[PDB]
Amino acid sequence: KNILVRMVSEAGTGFCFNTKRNRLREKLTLLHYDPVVKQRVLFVEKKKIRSL
Amino acid sequence: VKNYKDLEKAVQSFRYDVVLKTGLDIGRNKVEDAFYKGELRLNEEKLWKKSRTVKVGDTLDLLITVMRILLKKVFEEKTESEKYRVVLRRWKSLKL
Amino acid sequence: ANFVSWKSRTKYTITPVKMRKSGGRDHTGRIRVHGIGGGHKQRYRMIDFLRFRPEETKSGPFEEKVIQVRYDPCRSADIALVAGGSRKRWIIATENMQAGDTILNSNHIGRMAVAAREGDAHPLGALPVGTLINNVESEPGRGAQYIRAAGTCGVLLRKVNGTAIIQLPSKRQMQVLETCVATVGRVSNVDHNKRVIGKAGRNRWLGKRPNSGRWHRKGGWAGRKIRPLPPMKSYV
Amino acid sequence: PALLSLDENELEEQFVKGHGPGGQATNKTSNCVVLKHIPSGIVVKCHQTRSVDQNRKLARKILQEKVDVFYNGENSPVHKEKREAAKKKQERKKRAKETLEKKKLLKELWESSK
Amino acid sequence: LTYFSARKGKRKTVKAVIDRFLRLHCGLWVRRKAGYKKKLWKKTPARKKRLREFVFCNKTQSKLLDKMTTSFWKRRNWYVDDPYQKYHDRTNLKV
RNA sequence: GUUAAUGUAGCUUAAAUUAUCAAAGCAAGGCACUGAAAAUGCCUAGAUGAGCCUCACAGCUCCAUUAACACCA
RNA sequence: UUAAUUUAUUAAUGCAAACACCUGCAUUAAAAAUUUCGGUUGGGGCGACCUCGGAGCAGAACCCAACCUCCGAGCAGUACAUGCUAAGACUUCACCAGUCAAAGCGAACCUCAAUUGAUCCA
RNA sequence: GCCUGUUUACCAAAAACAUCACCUCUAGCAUCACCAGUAUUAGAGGCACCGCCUGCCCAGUGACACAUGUUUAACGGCCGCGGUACCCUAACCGUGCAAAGGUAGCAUAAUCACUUGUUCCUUAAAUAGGGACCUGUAUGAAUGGCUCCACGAGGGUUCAGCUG
Ligand SMILES: [Mg+2]
Ligand SMILES: [Mg+2]
Ligand SMILES: [Mg+2]
Ligand SMILES: [Mg+2]
Ligand SMILES: [Mg+2]
Ligand SMILES: [Mg+2]
Ligand SMILES: [Mg+2]
Ligand SMILES: [Mg+2]
Ligand SMILES: [Mg+2]
Ligand SMILES: [Mg+2]
Ligand SMILES: [Mg+2]
Ligand SMILES: [Mg+2]
Repeated sequence: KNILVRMVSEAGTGFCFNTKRNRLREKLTLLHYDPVVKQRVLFVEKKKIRSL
Repeated sequence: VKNYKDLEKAVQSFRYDVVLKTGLDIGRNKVEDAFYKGELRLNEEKLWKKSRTVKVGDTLDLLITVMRILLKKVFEEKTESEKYRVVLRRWKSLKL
Repeated sequence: ANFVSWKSRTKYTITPVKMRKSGGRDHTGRIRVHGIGGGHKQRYRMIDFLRFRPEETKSGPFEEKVIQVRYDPCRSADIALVAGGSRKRWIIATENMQAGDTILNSNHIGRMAVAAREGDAHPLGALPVGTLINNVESEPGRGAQYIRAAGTCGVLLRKVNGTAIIQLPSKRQMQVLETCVATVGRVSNVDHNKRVIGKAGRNRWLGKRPNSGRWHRKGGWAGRKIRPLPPMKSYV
Repeated sequence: PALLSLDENELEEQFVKGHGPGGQATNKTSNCVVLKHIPSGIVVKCHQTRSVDQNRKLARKILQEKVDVFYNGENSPVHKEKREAAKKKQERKKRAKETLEKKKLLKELWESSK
Repeated sequence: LTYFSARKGKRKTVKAVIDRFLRLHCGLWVRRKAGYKKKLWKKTPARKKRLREFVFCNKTQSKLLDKMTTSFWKRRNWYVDDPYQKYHDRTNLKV
């Protein structure tokens, strides 16, 4: 039903965080707090870790 | 056009008894006497064994000169363990 | 163990050699074959299966003179004492062999065949097609190993480019050379198949112990195996 | 075709040990009923369970088949479904004839094909 | 554990203890929390903080790990640039 | 005895909500007339009785129905 | 044995190597080898059951059994600061786990009773 | 159970095992078993003389052949559901499922239960014995089926005798 994706940052790279989304609706793109640059950066998903 | 109907019957197991009458809707009871009377031919042959299996395109008979019951599907879901819901032809049309 | 095999005599004699039963047992004292043991005592009469062999300072074909046709304990066919020149030897009798027969053992592959009589030894090159043979060799000079059991015969099916073809009693074709010698006629003691052991005692007189009582379930090996006849075995 | 009933009375139920097909439990157990009919002479035993709550309620079910033959005879619901369910065995061995006759008509026509 | 060994006759250490626990010299045993890196997608940020904490042990847990190590691991270690050098002393205690 | 399964139009399976077409029976509709091919309708208390919502669905009240365990001393 | 683990073993095939046998490696056989045959249970088997939560028993701090009585759970939804740190407490009668949390930093102008799985390892 | 034989030495001698006979399978061959043998032979098995016979089934598992086939005297298996049959009698018709649906024979048997089946003989009286009938819903054909001759320290029944 749901999917545990990994969301890779764009600026201040290397910072990943895992969130959940539906299997069917499109890839995620979120505005999430990046502590590397201490800002809010766009985060774009890259993989699905597990189809829970 | 010539004769085509009778798609999507769930047969129980591929067999020249149930790929017969399911398609020419009768039972197994005349078919077993069609079997024992020279009839119930295969693809222009003679079936002397009424459990010979049936794949895609195997052209049934019974010679009423005939009425064929051609086959093409696999259809691959399951219909409560009569799984083989296969489409199948129907005829009453003559053959040389 | 201390098992020396009795087969130690290195010379041919007419005389009966005292044998030893094996018990079905090896030289290591253990059983290898079950169901053998303890029949009537027998003595061994040594059979010359190289049927055409010249004696010392002789060569070529010879005739032989049957002296007796005699029961043999060690085989199912009965044997023939034949004497030619100045030596005696045991050979195996053909179907209607009597004393006073003159049997020919020849070396001659000719231009034509031989209308060969019932008990006489010839090469398979010297023989018509369809005749019944016995005591076949598989090599020229080898000695008889094939059809020599009782009543058995084999037809000579065809001759090829330097080669004669047999049909064994098991209906299997065997291809040999044309110059290995085999006698005509079937072997003696027909109606060995038509025999009755009658009682369990006459089975144990022939040295045959009873089978085990262990009930064995039959497996996959036990159908009515309708197999192809095995392809021709060639000795060339 | 129901089986005609039997009264709550007139049934001399004795309780004995009976046959014992076991080690020590079945020598000392008065499990066998001897449920009798007082009118007719029909004596029924039961060691069908190791429990009288199914011995006695099944001993009653046997007795109402035996005393049924007494008050009806050979035309009873206890012989109707003996002659109706062995009626089929003449419809099973005659059925099996006509197909072992047509299994030689199709076996001799087999292999006499060329 | 092995109370007397077969070669020298000394006590042995259980090496499964040494690879998980840190003994401070004062007597305490620092450990990690079980599941601190497992299934963090279903844990809360308050619970994920609790799992990332170097946690002291019991009295009978510390007594258990003391019988399981030799006196080499109960020792003054004067390292170069230690992150737990400030924890070997047991300051201001009134028992 | 005890769980356990099962119930389909007149005839066979379906359908995991909403009920089908496949035969048979009403005829008419191509065809000179019969045969399909069509184009109809048609017949299921979904074997019960209550309604929890809104239910062949998800469960007892149920009726018949078949399998299977009721043992050791 | 159609339990798990093996194929050393002989026997076949295959590839190497040597210029068929011997050797090494693979597969497929048979023959075998080693090991186990959970627990609760109004005796054991059979049936059922095993972890978590809510209600009753257990009336009012806490706790409280049952092959005791009745309901559930093995998710979903919304965020995307569901960032980081840190006083003091709670705690399922131990441990492990599990809870709540002021302030502070950075920003802003979680819902739900349970909704679960340690270590080693990959 | 065909027979004579064999067996749990020290609780079972038997209906068990063997056994002639019958069939299936494997093997085309020499110098230590088989064998100084050679397919009418040898080895591995099943069943049990003879007489009369051994029905259907190759889907599975096996084995053999890769002509996806052959094979049951290989492992084994040989169903049911509805329902008109009337001196208790023509499914006389519809079907489901399977590889095939149990044929001949025999039969309450050493054959689940019911079970002391029903009935006749035998007995003063019979849960015993014997002859019949019969679904036997769990009979049945080399897991061999059924007759039958002799034989058995087998297991039941019995006439007459005879005896503490
Ligand atoms: Mg034998
Ligand atoms: Mg035997
Ligand atoms: Mg236990
Ligand atoms: Mg109990
Ligand atoms: Mg506590
Ligand atoms: Mg704060
Ligand atoms: Mg005997
Ligand atoms: Mg002996
Ligand atoms: Mg004894
Ligand atoms: Mg003895
Ligand atoms: Mg026997
Ligand atoms: Mg005797």
